[PDB]
Amino acid sequence: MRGQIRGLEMASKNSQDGISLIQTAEGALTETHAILQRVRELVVQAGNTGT
Amino acid sequence: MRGQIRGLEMASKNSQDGISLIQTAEGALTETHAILQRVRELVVQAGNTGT
Repeated sequence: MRGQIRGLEMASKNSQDGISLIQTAEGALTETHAILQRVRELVVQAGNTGT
Repeated sequence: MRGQIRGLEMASKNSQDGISLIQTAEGALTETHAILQRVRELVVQAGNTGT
């Protein structure tokens, strides 16, 4: 019992920390995304400016 | 969504600037036109002056 219980608590802890990891990753991807949006803007403008 | 939206705004911007271009062009053509009218006048006069 106490084995499964203690390791369970550590498993939920582990889980919340895994969450935090992927939140960091996805925040980096939020700014990645922001830049790519900006690139798209610059390509639209680029397409008009091509002539 | 935000992709299409931002690029849309830039597309309307692009459009107004294309308008401004063709307005410049057509203003040059307005003065072009003015001169050609003047030439026509000079040809009419030329036709009388031919004799």
